[PDB]
Amino acid sequence: QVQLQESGPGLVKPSGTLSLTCAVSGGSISSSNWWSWVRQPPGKGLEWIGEIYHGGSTNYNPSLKSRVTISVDKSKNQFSLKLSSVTAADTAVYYCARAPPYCTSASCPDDYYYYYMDVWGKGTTVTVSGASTKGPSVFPLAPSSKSTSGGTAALGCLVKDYFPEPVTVSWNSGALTSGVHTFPAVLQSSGLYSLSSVVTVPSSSLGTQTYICNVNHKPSNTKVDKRVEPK
Amino acid sequence: SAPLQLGNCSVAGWILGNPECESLISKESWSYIVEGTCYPGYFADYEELREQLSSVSSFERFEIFPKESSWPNHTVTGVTASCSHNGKSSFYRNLLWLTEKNGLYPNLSNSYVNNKEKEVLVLWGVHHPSNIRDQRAIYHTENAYVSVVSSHYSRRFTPEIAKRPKVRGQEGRINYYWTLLEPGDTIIFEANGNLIAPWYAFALSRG
Amino acid sequence: SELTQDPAVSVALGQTVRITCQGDSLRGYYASWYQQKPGQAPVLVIYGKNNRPSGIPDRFSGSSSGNTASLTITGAQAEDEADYYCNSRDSSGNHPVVFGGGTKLTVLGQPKGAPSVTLFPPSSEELQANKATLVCLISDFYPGAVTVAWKADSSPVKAGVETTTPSKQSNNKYAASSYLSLTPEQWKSHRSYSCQVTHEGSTVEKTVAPTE
Ligand SMILES: *[C@@H]1O[C@H](CO)[C@@H](O)[C@H](O)[C@H]1NC(C)=O
Repeated sequence: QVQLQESGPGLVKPSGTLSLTCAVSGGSISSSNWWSWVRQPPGKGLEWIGEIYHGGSTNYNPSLKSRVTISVDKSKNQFSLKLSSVTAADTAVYYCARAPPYCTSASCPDDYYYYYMDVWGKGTTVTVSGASTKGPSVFPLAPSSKSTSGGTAALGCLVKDYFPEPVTVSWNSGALTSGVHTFPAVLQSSGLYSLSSVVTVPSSSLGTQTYICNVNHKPSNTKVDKRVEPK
Repeated sequence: SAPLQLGNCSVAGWILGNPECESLISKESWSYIVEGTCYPGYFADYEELREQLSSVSSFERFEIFPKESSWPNHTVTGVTASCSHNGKSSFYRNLLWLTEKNGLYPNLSNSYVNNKEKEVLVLWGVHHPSNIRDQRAIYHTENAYVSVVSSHYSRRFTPEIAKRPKVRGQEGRINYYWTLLEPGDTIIFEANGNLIAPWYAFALSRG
Repeated sequence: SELTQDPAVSVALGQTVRITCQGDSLRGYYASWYQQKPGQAPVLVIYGKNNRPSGIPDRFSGSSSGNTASLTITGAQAEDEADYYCNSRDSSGNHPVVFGGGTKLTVLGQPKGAPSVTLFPPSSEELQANKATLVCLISDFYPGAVTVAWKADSSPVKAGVETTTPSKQSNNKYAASSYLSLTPEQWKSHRSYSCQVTHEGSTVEKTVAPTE
C-alpha cells in the first residue's frame, strides 16, 4: 500500500555532504512509523544508519552520529538523509525503509515489540570520488552468423566510458526479457566503467525484427535508445 | 434457586472474560453467587456490580460489537502476556484492545440500541500507558479522549500517563467501567485512542 | 550489543538448513530476517515470532530460544541461494538497531556446466569513433572458477585486458565478461583475435577477424 521513491546525486566529492530524499506515497509521513535509512558498502553487509519519528525525535547509529542528520518535511511527505565529511568508507548503496512503531515499556500489545523493515526503497548508489560525471557511449554488438548457435542468435549493446555507477539497460522499453542478461561493469585503467547487455533472440527474427536497447545513466541524466541491426 | 458457582474465578474475571475462566457461564438464572484481573487496574463500582449480579432471572451473553465491521481502520488483534492462556498471549473474551492500523488511529464512533427487552450490562476499559512514547506508538494521539454516553450515563475520560509500580509484570493500568442500559436506550462510544472496546455484553432481568 | 552469525553455510536441495543468529539484543525485542540476492534489495522473510509477510512460502520459519534466533528453511530449493541477515533492536539505551554479519547460503546439488562463449568484434560505429573493443561474454558455467586468455594472431596478449569477477546469473549458474581494448589499426592489421576461456581444464576458444 505504501511505497518509497528515492532521490539524490550518485557522486559526492570527498569531505562533502551526502544528500538523499525519500518520497512517501499511499500514506502520510505524519503516521506512527519510524522512517529509517540503511547503507551497504560494496561487498560488505547491511549497516543501520538511523531513524526518525514524525514528531521530530531521531535516533542514530553511535558510530555515525557525529556526521548524520535525518530530517522530515511534512510539506512534501518526504524524509531526507544528510551525511557530512564523506570519505571512501561512505561509498555504498543507500536505502530508505519503513519500520513499525515500538514500545519501551510493557504496557503495549505484543505486536509492538517487533522490529522489521517491510517496505524498502529501490536503492541509490552513492560514490565518493573527486572525478567528474561522464555520460556513456553506446555501441551495438551486432549478431553475425558465426556467433550463432542453432535456432537463436545473440545480440547486445556496449555501454562504454561512463562514470559513476550505475547503468540500467532494458530492451524494447521493457517489452523484451526472453534471454536478457546484463553483465556487471568492468573498471578500466582510466577510471571509467563499461558493461555489456546481451539478449538471446531467434535466428529467424534477426533479419526482420527491430531490437532496441534502452541504456539509462541517471548520474548524468542520459538515456540512449540504441538500435542493433545485422551486419 | 440454584447458585452460580465460579470456582477459581472472581466476579471481576468472569464478567470481563478472563482467558482463565472459559469453562464457566453455565446458567440463565440464579439466586446467589459462589466465588481476578489479568491486566492490572482499577474496577470502578465493583462491589455495586456484585450486588446487581447477585440474583438474575434471564441472563444472556451476546456480541455487542462484532470483532469485524464494528471498528474499521483500527487494529483489533491486541493481546498481552499479562492475560496468558495455555502459554499463548491472549486478552479478555469480552473486550477488544483497539490499536492503530497502518500508523493511524482515526477518530472513532459506534453505537448500540437496546432492543432485547431487558437490562443490558455493557463493560469497557480505558488504557493508561506508562510513558508518552508508547501512548503515541499505540494511539498516535498525544492527548486522548474516550466518550461514553447513554440516556442515563455520561462520562468523558482524559487518560494521562504515570510511571507506576510493577504488577503482574506490567507497570501501566487499565481501568474498567460499566453501566446498565435500559430497554430502548442507546449507548454511544467515541474515542481517538486508549479505548478497550466492548466486544461481548450481557442481557439480564431483575437486577 | 551486536549480532553475530556464521558467514557461510550449505544445504542440499530438498533438505533443511538452520541459520543461527546469536546476540544479547534478542531477548528484548523480536528478531527479523531478510533475504538478499546479488544486485538486488533485501526482502523481509520473517518478523516477530514466525510471522511471514504475504509472499513468503511456508518453507521459511523463524524461532527464538534465549539469546539465539534461528531461521529454518524446509525443503531448500535452488531459488533459496542468497544472503540472510538477522535484525533486531536493542532493549537498552537509545535502542539502536543492529544487523547481523549475514550468512551466505549455498544450495548444493546443481549440475555442472561448460561455459558458453560469445565473442563480438568491434562495431563499425566504434571504429569510426576511433576506438576498438573486443567483448567476450561467458555464461552458464558452474563452478564459478574461470580464467581468460586473449590471443592476437596466436600470440598471447596481456595489454588492454579487463575481465570482471564471476557473478551469479538468475539460473544460479555463473557468468563473466572479458574486454580487450584496441586501436582501429591494431584491430585491422592483424589476422584474427581469440578469447580463450578455461573452466576445469577444458578450454573454449572463439575467434573473430576483421576480414569477415
Ligand atoms: C476526534 O474528536 C475530537 C473532538 O471531538 C476532534 O478534535 C478531532 O479532530 C477528531 N479526530 C479527527 C481525526 O479529526
